[PDB]
Amino acid sequence: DSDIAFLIDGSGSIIPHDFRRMKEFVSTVMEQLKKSKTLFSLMQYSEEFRIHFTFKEFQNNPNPRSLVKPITQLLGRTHTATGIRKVVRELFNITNGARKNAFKILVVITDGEKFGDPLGYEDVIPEADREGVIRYVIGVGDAFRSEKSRQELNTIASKPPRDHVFQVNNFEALKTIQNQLREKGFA
Amino acid sequence: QVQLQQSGAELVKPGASVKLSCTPSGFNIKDIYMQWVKQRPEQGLEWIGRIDPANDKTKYDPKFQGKATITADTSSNTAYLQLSSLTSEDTAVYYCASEGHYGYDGYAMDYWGQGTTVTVSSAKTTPPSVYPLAPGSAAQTNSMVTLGCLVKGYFPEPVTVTWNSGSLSSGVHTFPAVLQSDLYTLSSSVTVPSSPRPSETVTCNVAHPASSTKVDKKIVPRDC
Amino acid sequence: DIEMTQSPSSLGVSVGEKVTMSCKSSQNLLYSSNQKNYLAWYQQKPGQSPKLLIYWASTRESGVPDRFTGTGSGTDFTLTISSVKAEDLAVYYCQQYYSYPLTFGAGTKLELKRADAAPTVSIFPPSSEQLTSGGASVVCFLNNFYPKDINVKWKIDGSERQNGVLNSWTDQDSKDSTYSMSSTLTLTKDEYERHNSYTCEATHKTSTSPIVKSFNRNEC
Ligand SMILES: [Ca+2]
Repeated sequence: DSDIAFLIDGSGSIIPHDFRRMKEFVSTVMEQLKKSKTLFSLMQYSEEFRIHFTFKEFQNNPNPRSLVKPITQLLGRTHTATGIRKVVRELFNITNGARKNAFKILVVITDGEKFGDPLGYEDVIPEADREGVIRYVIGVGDAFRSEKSRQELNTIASKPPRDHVFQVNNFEALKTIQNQLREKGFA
Repeated sequence: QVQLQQSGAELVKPGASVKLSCTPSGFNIKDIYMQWVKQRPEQGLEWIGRIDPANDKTKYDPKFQGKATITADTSSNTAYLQLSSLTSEDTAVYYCASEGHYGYDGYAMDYWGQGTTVTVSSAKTTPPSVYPLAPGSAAQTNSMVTLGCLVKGYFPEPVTVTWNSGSLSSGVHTFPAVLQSDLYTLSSSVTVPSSPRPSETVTCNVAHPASSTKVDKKIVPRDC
Repeated sequence: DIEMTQSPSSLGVSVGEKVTMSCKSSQNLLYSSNQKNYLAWYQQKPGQSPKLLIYWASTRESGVPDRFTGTGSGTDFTLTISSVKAEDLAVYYCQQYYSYPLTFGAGTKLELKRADAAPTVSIFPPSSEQLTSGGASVVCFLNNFYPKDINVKWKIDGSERQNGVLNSWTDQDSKDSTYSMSSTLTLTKDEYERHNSYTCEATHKTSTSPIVKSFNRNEC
């Protein structure tokens, strides 16, 4: 009864090793959730947006490693809000294998704040709420040390922030959170 | 040792299409964002759009939506710009530029091409009419005298104007050509002492390679 | 769209002087996550393509001398040339690369300063050769003046003519460092044959009174 979509930051600043670390993390997260009724989908975002696999694609090939392996980093700027809209509209759509009456979960992993985005969070968040999309955020690195950067995460995520926001020091620290998130992807 | 090589100058009729190319001779197009910038004669730089040749994803300035189409061919390591339904407003210099990927969220335009001239005209090849510019009968006198040469109604550019087969090089200025009808008009000034003219010879020699024409007009004082 | 506002559009420079150029954006260009200003400066020498000079608002591109210095943050940016060389005379453009559409400034043209000079106005009646073709073109030259800013008024029997006028400006002269302009009033032989007095008036910084040059169709 769960439909998990990943919105992964593939912007320039993420070094190749750290991108593969994030790829490996997503992979691991899917392996650990081998429940016949859990479907996964992935979109990469920067200034460009790419669907790597739909819920339909995943159902027809449930191997997480085979799906994650070919993903190549987009590079460029950060347009988080547009990504969220494109997830809600494209990934969570019946044509792409999205199951109605199944829990809508979005996991956002980002290394920095959105900038130069045509859309704002006020243009995307209410629609995601309306569609019943529970969203989790993993803020990676030093970009999320300020108070204004932290509120961005709290905006991105579902209320309360204490139950939906993660923050890690670096991409190597993603291995360290592989537990408490599994204990958040249940129903 | 690393540069952007662009296609040659273009002359096109209005309503037609034109396709400009850019080939980096030093790196792979997949590893950058190829940009196209428009520069009209006396105007600044106008960004048309960019392409990620790695996935063929593009972005444009809405001003250029419809007009411009940016494509890339990784096989020939070439990026292209196609301009459709051409008007005189499309007559400009087009530069391709690259934005490298250096470990930051974006970057500046580090490499630029030499530029591609694009002229849009309904006009066909036409030779110029060369007219002498001598001062009026009652023009009075000073130590110096200014004479001219009027190069009217030719197509296409360029036209080369010299004075006394290049002997008169100092005190000469040729003004940039302008568009009168769908043809060009140009003028050249020459300043000589009042002692060598009219007593000595002053001739402008104009050449228009496009129409395979050479005209030599001696500046003679006004009839009366 | 972000607006890049460059000031001044033109700048009078002497060799060895210290020059400054302003570039102000309508939006902030400092990205919080990397603490970098998404601003670049390009130099475009005559008849050449633009060249990246400074990026991240203050970082010199490889090969750029220490004489060029970029400063500023968020909105207000400055390019500084400490001791200007002659090779530095070009147009300097600023660009924002924070968001799409990528936008450029109008540019700052550096020109060599020299002593003010009044134009040398010359009027030319249409050639007999032209009259035989049909049309008639009366030509007015405004030679070797400084500074570049000038205005031309055409006067046929007193009434200001606007239609038929076509102006052309030279680039600053390499030798004497002055500017020159040509004005061409173009009417038919018929039209030219209707009136007698033709005048071209030149208005420049050098004099409060305009430089007036005229001819009469009946003057031999
Ligand atoms: Ca980033």
